[PDB]
Amino acid sequence: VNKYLGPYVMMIGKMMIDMMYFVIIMLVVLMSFGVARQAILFPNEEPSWKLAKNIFYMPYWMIYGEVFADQIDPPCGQNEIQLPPCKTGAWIVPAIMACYLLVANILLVNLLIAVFNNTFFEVKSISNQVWKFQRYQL
Amino acid sequence: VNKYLGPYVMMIGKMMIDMMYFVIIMLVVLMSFGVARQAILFPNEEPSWKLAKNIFYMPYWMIYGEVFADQIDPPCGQNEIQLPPCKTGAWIVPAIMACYLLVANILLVNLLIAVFNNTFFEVKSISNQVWKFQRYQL
Amino acid sequence: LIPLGRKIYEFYNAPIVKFWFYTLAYIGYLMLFNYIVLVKMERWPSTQEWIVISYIFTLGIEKMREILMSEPGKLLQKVKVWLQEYWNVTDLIAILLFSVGMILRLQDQPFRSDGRVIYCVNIIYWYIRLLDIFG
Ligand SMILES: CC(C)CCC[C@@H](C)[C@H]1CC[C@H]2[C@@H]3CC=C4C[C@@H](OC(=O)CCC(=O)O)CC[C@]4(C)[C@H]3CC[C@]12C
Ligand SMILES: CC(C)CCC[C@@H](C)[C@H]1CC[C@H]2[C@@H]3CC=C4C[C@@H](OC(=O)CCC(=O)O)CC[C@]4(C)[C@H]3CC[C@]12C
Ligand SMILES: CC(C)CCC[C@@H](C)[C@H]1CC[C@H]2[C@@H]3CC=C4C[C@@H](OC(=O)CCC(=O)O)CC[C@]4(C)[C@H]3CC[C@]12C
Ligand SMILES: CC(C)CCC[C@@H](C)[C@H]1CC[C@H]2[C@@H]3CC=C4C[C@@H](OC(=O)CCC(=O)O)CC[C@]4(C)[C@H]3CC[C@]12C
Ligand SMILES: CC(C)CCC[C@@H](C)[C@H]1CC[C@H]2[C@@H]3CC=C4C[C@@H](OC(=O)CCC(=O)O)CC[C@]4(C)[C@H]3CC[C@]12C
Ligand SMILES: CC(C)CCC[C@@H](C)[C@H]1CC[C@H]2[C@@H]3CC=C4C[C@@H](OC(=O)CCC(=O)O)CC[C@]4(C)[C@H]3CC[C@]12C
Ligand SMILES: CC(C)CCC[C@@H](C)[C@H]1CC[C@H]2[C@@H]3CC=C4C[C@@H](OC(=O)CCC(=O)O)CC[C@]4(C)[C@H]3CC[C@]12C
Ligand SMILES: CC(C)CCC[C@@H](C)[C@H]1CC[C@H]2[C@@H]3CC=C4C[C@@H](OC(=O)CCC(=O)O)CC[C@]4(C)[C@H]3CC[C@]12C
Ligand SMILES: CC(C)CCC[C@@H](C)[C@H]1CC[C@H]2[C@@H]3CC=C4C[C@@H](OC(=O)CCC(=O)O)CC[C@]4(C)[C@H]3CC[C@]12C
Ligand SMILES: CC(C)CCC[C@@H](C)[C@H]1CC[C@H]2[C@@H]3CC=C4C[C@@H](OC(=O)CCC(=O)O)CC[C@]4(C)[C@H]3CC[C@]12C
Repeated sequence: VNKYLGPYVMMIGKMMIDMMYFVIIMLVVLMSFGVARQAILFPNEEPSWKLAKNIFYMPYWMIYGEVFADQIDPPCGQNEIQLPPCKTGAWIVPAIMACYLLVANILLVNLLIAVFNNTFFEVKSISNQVWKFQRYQL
Repeated sequence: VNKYLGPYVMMIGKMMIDMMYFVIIMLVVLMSFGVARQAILFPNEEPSWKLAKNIFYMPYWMIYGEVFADQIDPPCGQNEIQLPPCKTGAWIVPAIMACYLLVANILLVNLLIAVFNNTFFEVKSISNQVWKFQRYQL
Repeated sequence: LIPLGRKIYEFYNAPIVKFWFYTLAYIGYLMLFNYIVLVKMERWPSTQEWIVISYIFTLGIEKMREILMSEPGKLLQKVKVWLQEYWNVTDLIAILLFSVGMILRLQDQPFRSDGRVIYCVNIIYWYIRLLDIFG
């Protein structure tokens, strides 16, 4: 009902579509990194639904400033007590983590910033006019 | 094939070049801070490929919200257990870390935001037109 | 053999060839600086550190030659017109810092670690000065 909050709310509703397209591309890159990390670091696994959870768990929180620094590259196959033998290709995981973090956090979030900023004026004018139209319905 | 996702994908492909130039400048600054930090904190080292890893390891994850807060300036040369003696010039490591984090996270990311933003409209128009052109090939 | 020598002399005096030779030498010098700051140093400098010290000394002599071969006559005016560029000022500061660090490093402990620290701050500067090549 407020003259500034109402257009803001329908403006948010307009940017949800661009957010959805960002979520689709984020989902592709996130599932690629999660599947690769889980399939490299855990070779001998039985069929269980925890694998699907481990696909999405840590790559999703990697977008919001939690990189899980204790699990990026833990010391392995070395006395700390000798650590477990390093899994084959375990060095690939920090490299693909670097590529994933770069692509996600730097490319796609800034691209969504770009699509939010360049479509702001049309969405703002349309939302203001639509709110002034819906005052009658209210 | 989708009318909105396709131009989005080739728009990502167009901003890859600006991301590449950003990666070049970040590589210069990241490599300077990594070389300086490893060369100050570890004076007595044999020739080993782990030095090259330690150049890139911690400064790269410092861009994504993991500052490794336990290793900024650990208490040294003090009974608490008398902690190991402080290395010479170890107080310069947090200072150059502050300068590096400031330059990286505040200047280069926002500059990539700006160049993504001010070239968005031309890239969006060309990507839409090129997608409409490639509908025939599809 | 005379056209071959003419081709060699014409190639090696091209400004693009001189720039790429300068760039490759700077990249090799920076790589040697990386090796001498990462690996430990003994009481006397290694071969790579001697090459780095030679690079700094010849670069300082070259900057002095650029000071002397300038437009004004009175030497303070040449110094002022050379220090009007910020990169020349930072180059002079870095060469003086390398001289101080190398003098401190050639002594015994605890001055050797001080020279090592000054070497690290200088490698920060030269890594930033790669943007001159990028320009
Ligand atoms: C506790 C957790 C799960 C957070 C909850 C997140 C979502 C369930 C909420 C947060 C913001 C909400 C949105 C905020 C604003 C709007 C606009 C509003 O729509 C309109 O005003 C209609 C006009 C238009 O869509 O432009 C209501 C739906 C929507 C998309 C909301 C849908 C539900 C959202 C995504
Ligand atoms: C591309 C982006 C925008 C969206 C993709 C991320 C989500 C689809 C993922 C990330 C975190 C996931 C959740 C992380 C953890 C769990 C708990 C899990 O429940 C258990 O593990 C049972 C309790 C236990 O055993 O501890 C059920 C799935 C769920 C909700 C996951 C569902 C899918 C989520 C929401
Ligand atoms: C294009 C993208 C969206 C494709 C994504 C595919 C995967 C995320 C899905 C599809 C196939 C799924 C698997 C299909 C079958 C199984 C067996 C299932 O086993 C059981 O439930 C145990 C059987 C029992 O004891 O009853 C555990 C989940 C798992 C591994 C699923 C895990 C998640 C997978 C790999
Ligand atoms: C397409 C975009 C716009 C929306 C995102 C949809 C999917 C990415 C989400 C929605 C439903 C989610 C699923 C909902 C429930 C589960 C069961 C969950 O099972 C467990 O956690 C088992 C318990 C355990 O062993 O820990 C594993 C994740 C999974 C397959 C989720 C994977 C991610 C899914 C497919
Ligand atoms: C788990 C990690 C390793 C994530 C994978 C990161 C990269 C291997 C991916 C992520 C996004 C991808 C890009 C997404 C979009 C495009 C556009 C698309 O190219 C086109 O549509 C051609 C026209 C154009 O380039 O504009 C395919 C290449 C490219 C650059 C992709 C190249 C490969 C990238 C960089
Ligand atoms: C300027 C930005 C955008 C790019 C520069 C960063 C990358 C080039 C760096 C950052 C993280 C680095 C990785 C961090 C850790 C490793 C593990 C390392 O493997 C091991 O140490 C073996 C296993 C072990 O000893 O635990 C091999 C190099 C690699 C992949 C590194 C390769 C180079 C990476 C990807
Ligand atoms: C302008 C930018 C791109 C410069 C980047 C420079 C560094 C990333 C490189 C250049 C020279 C490299 C060094 C060249 C030689 C060696 C010796 C090498 O020793 C061995 O492999 C052991 C020998 C054996 O026992 O067989 C270990 C890596 C190291 C220190 C290298 C580490 C990485 C260095 C410093
Ligand atoms: C120029 C931009 C656009 C791309 C970035 C390229 C480089 C910055 C990357 C690509 C290949 C990388 C190298 C690939 C493999 C290794 C071996 C790796 O060796 C180890 O980790 C040894 C194992 C150990 O001692 O733990 C050290 C990093 C290094 C030199 C990487 C350093 C960073 C490099 C040069
Ligand atoms: C033209 C540009 C792009 C590249 C030119 C630079 C390289 C040709 C140089 C710079 C750093 C040099 C390395 C610096 C240090 C060493 C350690 C050095 O080993 C020792 O000093 C200990 C054993 C011994 O005495 O031989 C062997 C040469 C090597 C690998 C050097 C090989 C040649 C490198 C890679
Ligand atoms: C012009 C500069 C800035 C870069 C040019 C690159 C190469 C001409 C240089 C760079 C690194 C140098 C190497 C660095 C270290 C060594 C080890 C060195 O070993 C010894 O001297 C062992 C015996 C002793 O201890 O005296 C022999 C020369 C060599 C291979 C050097 C040969 C010449 C190299 C390849």
